[PDB]
Amino acid sequence: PLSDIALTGIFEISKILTSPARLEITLANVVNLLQSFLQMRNGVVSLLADDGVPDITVGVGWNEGSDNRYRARLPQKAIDQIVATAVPLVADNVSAHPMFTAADAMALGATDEIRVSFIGVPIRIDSRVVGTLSIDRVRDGRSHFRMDADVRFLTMVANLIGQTVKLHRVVARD
Amino acid sequence: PLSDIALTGIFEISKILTSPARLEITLANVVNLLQSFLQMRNGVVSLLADDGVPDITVGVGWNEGSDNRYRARLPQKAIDQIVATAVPLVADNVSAHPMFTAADAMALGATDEIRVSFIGVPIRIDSRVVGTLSIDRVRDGRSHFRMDADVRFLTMVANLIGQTVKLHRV
Repeated sequence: PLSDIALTGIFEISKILTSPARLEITLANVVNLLQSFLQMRNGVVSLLADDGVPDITVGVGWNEGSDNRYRARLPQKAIDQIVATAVPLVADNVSAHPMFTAADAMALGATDEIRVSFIGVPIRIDSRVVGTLSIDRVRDGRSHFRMDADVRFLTMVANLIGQTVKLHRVVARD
Repeated sequence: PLSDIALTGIFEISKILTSPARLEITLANVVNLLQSFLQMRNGVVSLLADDGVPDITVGVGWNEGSDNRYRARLPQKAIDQIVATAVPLVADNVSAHPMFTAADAMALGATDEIRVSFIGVPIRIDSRVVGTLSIDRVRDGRSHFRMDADVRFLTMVANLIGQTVKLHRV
């Protein structure tokens, strides 16, 4: 059952967020889990300073100082929309979508032959949007992953990540 | 269908935990949801200060100042066990569980006819148990499978509560 696997995934994610470790290590383990467990590929936690300048960017396999490698994979128009609107964004086919340039689709693995869907949700801290959590899926003869379920699940993960981020920011700032 | 309901519950719990509010208001909304939505009844959050102080106790239907009434319901020895052990305590039958006095069992509603199950779970912050999350009910014949699933669910909720509590304390 997809719900059984998703219940185990959020159970494991809850453990990860409570384990004391460097924020980037926590966020890395989370998106690693979204991929290996729920087949959500290229999961990226993008965090921004208050002036919209990148703070940290971490995706699957993050090592120290690799932030740019993951930021070079984000479709900035779509991410800008999510940040500016505080509403999730979905594209069934990023190769044929207004908010995705030719470069956006290439970076996300999309071609004229391979249909790639994008799903991004906002990360919020006290009504302010501080970043994005985004994934993509390749539409082949995989399971029938409903985009609305992904949006719900990622919105839940984003909420918890925002608390983890506020925790780290409150700590460092004192 | 079991996991769908739980998924919705943890989804809603996540929004409650991340909505700005009084700490006590947050914890009361969580246990209110656990009871009304997931039928995990009589939920109590008890947080210890570093000297072991009770410091905050909030259960279903909490009103300002009512902490001591919820703590009166909790079997302190079992709480002592969970804190030192960082492991769930499942008291399938509190009248026969060795960590429960007769007074502890009766306070949970146990009688010579009625019987009561108790499940307690550690709330950890930085490898240290700062409190417990517990539920209780009239005993039923749940499968060991769903008993474990309920324990897994409350462990998850307690993990997230700990993150919320640490945030409030800093």
